[PDB]
Amino acid sequence: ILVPMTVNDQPIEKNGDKMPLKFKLGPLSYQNMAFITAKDKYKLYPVRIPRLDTSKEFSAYVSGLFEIYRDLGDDRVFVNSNFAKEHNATVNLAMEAILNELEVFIGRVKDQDGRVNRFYELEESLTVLNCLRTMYFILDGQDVEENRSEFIESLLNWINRSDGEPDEEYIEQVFSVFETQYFWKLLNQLVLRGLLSQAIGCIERSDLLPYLSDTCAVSFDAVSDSIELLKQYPKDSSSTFREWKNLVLKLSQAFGSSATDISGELRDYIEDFLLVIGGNQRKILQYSRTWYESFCGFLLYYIPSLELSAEYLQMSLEANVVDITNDWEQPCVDIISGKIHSILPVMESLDSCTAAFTAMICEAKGLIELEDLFSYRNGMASYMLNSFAFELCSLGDKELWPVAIGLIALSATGTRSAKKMVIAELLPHYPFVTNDDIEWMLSICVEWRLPEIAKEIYTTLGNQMLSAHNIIESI
Amino acid sequence: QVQLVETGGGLVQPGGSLRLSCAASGFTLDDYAIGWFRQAPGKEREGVSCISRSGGSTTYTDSVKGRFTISRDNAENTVYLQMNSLKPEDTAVYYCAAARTRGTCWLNRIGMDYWGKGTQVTVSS
Amino acid sequence: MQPFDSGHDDLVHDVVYDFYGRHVATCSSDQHIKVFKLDKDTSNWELSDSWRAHDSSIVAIDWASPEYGRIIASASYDKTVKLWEEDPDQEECSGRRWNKLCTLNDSKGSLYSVKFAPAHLGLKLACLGNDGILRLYDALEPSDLRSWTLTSEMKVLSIPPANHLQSDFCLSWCPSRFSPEKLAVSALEQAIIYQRGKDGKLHVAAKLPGHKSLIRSISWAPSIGRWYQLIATGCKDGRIRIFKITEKLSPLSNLQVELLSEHDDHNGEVWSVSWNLTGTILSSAGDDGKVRLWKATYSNEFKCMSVITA
Repeated sequence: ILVPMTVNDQPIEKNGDKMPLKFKLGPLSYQNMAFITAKDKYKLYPVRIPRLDTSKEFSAYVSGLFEIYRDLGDDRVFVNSNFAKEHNATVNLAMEAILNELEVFIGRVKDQDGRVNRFYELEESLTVLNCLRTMYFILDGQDVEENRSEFIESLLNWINRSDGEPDEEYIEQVFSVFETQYFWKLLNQLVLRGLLSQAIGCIERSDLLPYLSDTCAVSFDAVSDSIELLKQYPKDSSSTFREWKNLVLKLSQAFGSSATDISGELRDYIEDFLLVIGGNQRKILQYSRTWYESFCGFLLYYIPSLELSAEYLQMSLEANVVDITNDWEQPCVDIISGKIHSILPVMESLDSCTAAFTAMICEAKGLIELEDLFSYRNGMASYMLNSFAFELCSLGDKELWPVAIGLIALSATGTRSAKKMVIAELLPHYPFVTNDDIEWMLSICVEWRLPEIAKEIYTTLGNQMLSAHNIIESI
Repeated sequence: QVQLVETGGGLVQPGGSLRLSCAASGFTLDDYAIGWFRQAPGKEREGVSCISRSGGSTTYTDSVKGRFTISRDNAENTVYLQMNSLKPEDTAVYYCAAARTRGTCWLNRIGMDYWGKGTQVTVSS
Repeated sequence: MQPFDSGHDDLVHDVVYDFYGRHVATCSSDQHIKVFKLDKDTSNWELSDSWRAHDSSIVAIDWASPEYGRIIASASYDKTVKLWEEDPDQEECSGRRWNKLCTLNDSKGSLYSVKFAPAHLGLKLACLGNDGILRLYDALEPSDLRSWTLTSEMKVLSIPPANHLQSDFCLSWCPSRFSPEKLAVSALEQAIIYQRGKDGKLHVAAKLPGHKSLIRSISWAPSIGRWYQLIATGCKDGRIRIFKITEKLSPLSNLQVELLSEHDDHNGEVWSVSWNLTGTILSSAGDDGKVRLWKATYSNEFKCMSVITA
């Protein structure tokens, strides 16, 4: 990552005569200093720590995530066939809770913002979290028939929000210049996305219904029966689905062996549509612009069970390779295909808080695969957590220091004395500024048996830092 | 009695373009071997392009990859071969090849004996 | 967070943050000392007081722990170390805000570095200069900020060559609170660590081999929550060198010296090396006009996470 310290006054212009540049990290995150020990270079440069979040919405998001973490209490790691759901069911409830929390964060960011790149990173993290919850946070390792209503509702969500290919700019390109092939590509792209209402609506928009009445009726009836069929699509039960796909296959067979009173290309645009709905693997893969459109189709219309996922993704990856433009595609691709180790780094490139708590709830679900605190444990979740805690300690936001101290006190790694050492070394740097806040410091000193730091902090409070004011009121 | 008619051939200059078209009967589901082959004068017939899956993928030969483009109309017995950046190495008689129905069956009676009648594609130097 | 002129006519040597990071101290060769305050309401560094009291070029400066009050030490080429306590009963920018507490003149050569000891050892400071003799001073009574007695003197270098303008020294205490008293010394091509013995005296405990040129700056990074110690040295050969320290096999030379990292990404002299408050981030700067940040990996390797500016 290459960032300019100042996009205004660059102190070095030429390559020759290199100047001794000096830099010092400040006790506060967003206030570090740089300078130059050279003639005619007497400017001080405040360079805030790169890629950071100082907004109040971020602090409320971290407060909410730490509440859910403390709310989740004692869960670490537990296939198996014994006892009950325990953490499993509870873990999912917690997963959809943090997903709601991340969405509220993204909403408050889109409202008050100056840079939108943070909004882009958060939405990429939300897309990966949607994929993760769809893949391992609904069925609890089982199949789709167990709980079809929830699974699809999440899948149709994860696809819909993920990309932005279905948009007003794209449709108008094809809506402005039925006969054209592109129309059917977009219709099948809508179908592969479960965007039923959009597809049906475009129908009215589409040239065909009156014209079908004008031409072969039968086909027109048929197309109307297929429009009706998509309105009556069942999401609640797999048994209802079984009849549904049976009906679509009977309709596709009946039309394939029927009268051809239309154009060859129109006959050749209706059979596809019927067979994409039927779930034939070729043309789900044909009219797919990306791989997740393919994967969404195979889950939707061929077989709705989780098992053939390994196959589906492979076939989809044989149609449209992983788009490296964004940072969520390969993660989701890896997430679907078992491997989860690779995605934790990429999400840490997006947001450290989201990535840390993601690794936390993943360990909580299990999903796995010399005695420092900053050292790897089972799944390096303590790393993600304790490092995010250490990162927060420098942020200078006193509303988040309780989060950091709590997150360290809740680490499964490290002795009681290891956390005692950490608190003893970290607590003096706490930005106490109000007279009622020091009760928190003294209570923690009592809680972790550090009375020496308690009295050493009251000495600094002594005389308000040696009579550093006049009135020196409570506020 | 089904047929395989093809058109679009002709005589063009090096670096020019041509568009080959072909039609057929049955074209029933997948398991296809349907595609363009070519035969140079005196040489043996080599495969140019072929639609393996129904839009899932394509099989090109290594002398036309990046220049030729094959497309098929969905679930239909037609093919188009767009020949861009034609060179004197593409001078041949091109043939449309296919399969009447699509079942694993047994390896006997490949379609019908009449394939494509041929269209002459020659690119000068 | 836009640049601003310091107000110095000559070269600025060192800039040090206070304990809370809301104030900044500065010293320059025009003999000047400056102190700036960052207002809580807006991010705009503003001058508090800067009318020096020195005669030669000032090189080093540091803040004392706030449990001792507002205290600033200053070392200059005038072979002296001056101590200053802020008088809050004076208007800012008046030349009246800071009063000289004491002046240590025991050094017979020009001084280069001074750093306050950690808060858990009393008002204690170290200074080093051309005399090649490190001096530890202490304020035995925290009530009398002028009773600054000399605690210790150590001859680090026996032969300081006079006819050489190629000299450099810095000092860095170990910020760890639960570790034996110790301090690193940056003199010339050598880098040695002094540790407090049972006899109340200092002793050469370890060295940092591998430095093949002048050491421009060192910084004992206070790892918070670790059993080892980390110290980074900016060397003139163009290699940031991060060393790991961990004593082993102690029945009662014990100190260990690992060389965790060597980095030559600057391609030139490394002038500045600073650590985070949590020992999580290491900063370095050199001749390329760029500042690089480093974090530790899972295998205790340091990896460059960001490079800034030209």
